[PDB]
Amino acid sequence: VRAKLDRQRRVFQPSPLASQFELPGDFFNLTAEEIKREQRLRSEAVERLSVLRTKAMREKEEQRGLRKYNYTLLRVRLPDGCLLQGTF
Amino acid sequence: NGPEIMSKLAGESESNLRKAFEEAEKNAPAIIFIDELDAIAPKREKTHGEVERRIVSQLLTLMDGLKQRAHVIVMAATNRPNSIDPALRRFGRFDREVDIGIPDATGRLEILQIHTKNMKLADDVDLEQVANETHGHVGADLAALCSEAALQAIRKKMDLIDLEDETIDAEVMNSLAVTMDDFRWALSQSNPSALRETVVEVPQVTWEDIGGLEDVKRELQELVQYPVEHPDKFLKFGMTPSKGVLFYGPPGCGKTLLAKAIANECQAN
Ligand SMILES: Nc1ncnc2c1ncn2[C@@H]1O[C@H](COP(=O)(O)OP(=O)(O)O)[C@@H](O)[C@H]1O
Repeated sequence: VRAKLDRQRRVFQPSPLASQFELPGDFFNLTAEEIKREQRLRSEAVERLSVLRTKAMREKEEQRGLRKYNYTLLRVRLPDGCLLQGTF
Repeated sequence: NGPEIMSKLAGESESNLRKAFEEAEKNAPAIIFIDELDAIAPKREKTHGEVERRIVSQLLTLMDGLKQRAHVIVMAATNRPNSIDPALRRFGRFDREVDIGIPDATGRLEILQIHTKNMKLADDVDLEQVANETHGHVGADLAALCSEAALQAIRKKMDLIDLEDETIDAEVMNSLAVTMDDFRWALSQSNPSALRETVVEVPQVTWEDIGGLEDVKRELQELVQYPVEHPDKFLKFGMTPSKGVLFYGPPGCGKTLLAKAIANECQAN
């Protein structure tokens, strides 16, 4: 005996008001931490390309992205402007 | 400087060189510093054109003219003492020279301390550790390391306090300390400009650093120190001091420490 997945069938109507937003004047001015982090990532990316390592070390890093999800939410965009959503 | 004088047209390079010497006399006492001497006056036997040999002759006669130009000393800088026309190094002219070389671990620490005179350092900053890590670095590189560490401290703290303007409050400046992480970051950004050249230094190895070889340590003191500590006994007995010793045997037994340890006690390079 196992509980059945609830589809939670819903239809939505997007409000045009969600797309109306203006940025602050200083939005595009990056901070010392954001500029130092970006330059460190550039130096680390060049270093990673330079490192002499075996396949086992390569897999240990790549494998970090493999376990996050086992369910999905699907949406369908309909010709009449309505959005149909459910759980699978 | 060589390349600027050489960038001039024939006749202009000689005129400009002569003017500098005449101005030094007018403003005597004066020092004339010629940078990249090997570029302004390269070996004549290594060039082909008349203009390149001409400028060497022009400098050679101007150097001799210093017997008339009272209180004028000409200094020059090159990368290699044997890359300049040998005539320049003949009696008179450039009859003295000094080997600057590369600073050692002690000199590098001194340079870092000099370029931090105004900087407020945090308790975790260890400039001796930096000086030991910065192998192959020269003063130009160590100065960059200090300025880079200062800038990182400014961007982390002060840019969240001060305006994007030219004038800063004295209190905010003095409230900033530069941490060891800012120096280590600069070390990752800098790259030594003189890593391949041989570095001559007074070693820090002492006799207590060598295990065993008790008689060899004493023997080196007899060979190296006694000829100058007790010269009257060597003359009295007509004994000619040895000029050197050869070590042989397995590797990794202390041959290097033996030579450094005697150099250390003698305060020798
Ligand atoms: N007699 C010794 N006592 C203490 N340490 C030694 C001794 N011999 C060698 N070592 C260690 O071995 C290292 C290498 O010594 P070195 O004389 O440079 O070997 P090499 O013969 O390869 O030049 C030194 O850093 C030193 O710490």
